[PDB]
Amino acid sequence: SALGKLQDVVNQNAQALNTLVKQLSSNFGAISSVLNDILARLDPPEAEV
Amino acid sequence: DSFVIRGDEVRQIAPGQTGKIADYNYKLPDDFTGCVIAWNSNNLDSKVG
Amino acid sequence: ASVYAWNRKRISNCVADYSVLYNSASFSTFKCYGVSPTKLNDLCFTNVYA
Repeated sequence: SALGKLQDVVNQNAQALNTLVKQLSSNFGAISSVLNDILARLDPPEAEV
Repeated sequence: DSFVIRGDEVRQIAPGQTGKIADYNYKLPDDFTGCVIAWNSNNLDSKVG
Repeated sequence: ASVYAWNRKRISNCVADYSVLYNSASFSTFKCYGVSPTKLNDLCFTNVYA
């Protein structure tokens, strides 16, 4: 635990990046979290929503 | 834009609708501005034969 | 079947042409919710039930 400050900074940055990448898996109330699925499944009037 | 359609097809003259005359006869844009007017014409646009 | 005892049929291991369903004028209502009617020929499915 001598080098905790640098490891803390690296862990915080890596964790925040992980959180960002993980947020793509959430649909936020939509039918799917994948844009390709929505574009391949729906007409533009509902795919827009 | 003037035309004659069926009684049940008046719902299809709208943005974002799935239908037969919507796809192959008259299509409205998703961002359409304006008004649709429909009135019965059985007295004038019908014949007994 | 009646609506209280509605018949559920499994559809599996087949290639389906849905274009003959959209283009047919026999159906008064052809309304899809989670998928576009015209994209049905471009997708693969399982757990299909009628």
